[PDB]
Amino acid sequence: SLTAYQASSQARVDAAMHTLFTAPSPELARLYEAMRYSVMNGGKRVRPLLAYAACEALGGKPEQANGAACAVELIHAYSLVHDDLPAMDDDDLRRGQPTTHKAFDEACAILAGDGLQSLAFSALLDPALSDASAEIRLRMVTTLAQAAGPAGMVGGQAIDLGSVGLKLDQQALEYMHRHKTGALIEASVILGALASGRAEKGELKALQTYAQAIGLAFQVQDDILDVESDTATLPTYPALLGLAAAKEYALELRDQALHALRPFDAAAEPLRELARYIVE
Amino acid sequence: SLTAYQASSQARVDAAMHTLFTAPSPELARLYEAMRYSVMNGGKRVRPLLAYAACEALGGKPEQANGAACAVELIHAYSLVHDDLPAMDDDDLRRGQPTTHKAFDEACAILAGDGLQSLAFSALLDPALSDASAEIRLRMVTTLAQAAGPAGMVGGQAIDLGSVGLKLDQQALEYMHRHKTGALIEASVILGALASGRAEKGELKALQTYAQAIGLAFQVQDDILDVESDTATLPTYPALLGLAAAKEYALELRDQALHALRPFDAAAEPLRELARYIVE
Ligand SMILES: [Mg+2]
Ligand SMILES: [Mg+2]
Ligand SMILES: [Mg+2]
Ligand SMILES: [Mg+2]
Ligand SMILES: [Mg+2]
Repeated sequence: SLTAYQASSQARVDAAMHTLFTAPSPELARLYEAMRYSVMNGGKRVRPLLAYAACEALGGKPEQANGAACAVELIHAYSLVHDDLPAMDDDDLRRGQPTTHKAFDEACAILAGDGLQSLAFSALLDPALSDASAEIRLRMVTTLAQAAGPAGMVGGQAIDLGSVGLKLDQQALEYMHRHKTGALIEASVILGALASGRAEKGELKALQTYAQAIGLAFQVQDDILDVESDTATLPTYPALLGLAAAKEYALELRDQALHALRPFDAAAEPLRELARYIVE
Repeated sequence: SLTAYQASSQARVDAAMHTLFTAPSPELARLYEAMRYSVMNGGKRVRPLLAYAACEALGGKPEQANGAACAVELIHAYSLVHDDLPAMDDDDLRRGQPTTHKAFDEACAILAGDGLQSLAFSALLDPALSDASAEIRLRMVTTLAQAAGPAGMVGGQAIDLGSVGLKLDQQALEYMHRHKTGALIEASVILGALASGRAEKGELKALQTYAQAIGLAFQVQDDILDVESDTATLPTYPALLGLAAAKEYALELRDQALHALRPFDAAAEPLRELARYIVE
């Protein structure tokens, strides 16, 4: 089941990340603690799940993707630490608990995020977290840097900033989302597939399509749930499309993701289950 | 001369970095502009100079180290963008011109720094900026991530934060400096040496020793110059050692750096000139 697969994914990446967060000296203890706080918050580890699942879909042992899984989670975690800062989203809480700058301070949170990004690259190339060839590994870091950087995730965040008080159309909203969250979701599946040592051109293309579709499905579904909650109590896909059409679109995106996985056997079931889960 | 070598180093890295800073879309233009602003400020490019000089000391063509040079400058630049933020150093000016958060805003500066770090890794592995083997290149990214991250430069910044209002001894001050600036100086020489494709174990060790010595020499000399300026107008090495002893120490560090380069021929002259320059 997806519940079982999420639990195994979470346990595996959490255990793998453990070693990364021991300070080499007492002087550095607080920094490493702030990084741990930013990561070890009981997160659902969807990005590790995607990396492990992509690896297994191609016949790899999941631990082959430990470096991939750690890297994408560390990039994700750093992005949230910075996003929560007063200069950005200005959030005092995340999932009910104080954000890193509140539990520590702003300077510490800035540095914790900066350190987490560097650690993500270290994890990708750590021989204990994988065994892929130098060349496969080359591809991995190239992909992560492109996905995480100013043409990917950071670019998405900058688009989000630059769109405050603009009336975006569907194309613009999707473009933003594809950067802000799609890029790192795609990196998760591509890195895990690469980690198997068995990935062919066609399969990577298929996984890219899958990843982009679930990336958008998450965003569309989030908007639908917001409207349904507001209806219950009182630029979005429902505003642009109408709620009925937005609902149809979320199902369409799920179906696009499932269709992209047609070249894979039963070993891809966790990826199929995740796509279904998004709209359940 | 060192003037000539600095000029060539600056020109080469600036030209190499140029391509990196064109936005792939109008939506991303402001982010790329903020990154350019943070880098293209007329900086002296000491870290690129070190990378090129280390490469040439081992018989490489300097352009072999373009990826190394760009990477270390991009990491340096990102570190300053974050350091200038109100939550950190709170500086409105850098080298006489408005800092990135002042010319743009804080959110943009946070993201520009985040994007610059990702770009540093991209530059390291860009086939247009070097031609080293996948394996040499593996070593390069490993080294950069260790130097830049929470056990290196970011660690140094965290030590600096955690030392506010402490009376540090010489050992503690040096430990901080070795992290805050020494790590990236060492990465500059090691990455450039690796880029030559000709680096042997003993030569890398020698360059590490050179790098640590000039890293400290810069810090000691800075403190001496601060005291001499204060004397002229009105935890530091002069306070801990006495000014006379601090002066002797700066010369000692220069001599340690020069001694470390004894295994190299005339091709290492720019590294020797830089060591002499620090105390002139
Ligand atoms: Mg928020
Ligand atoms: Mg090979
Ligand atoms: Mg939304
Ligand atoms: Mg300052
Ligand atoms: Mg000083």
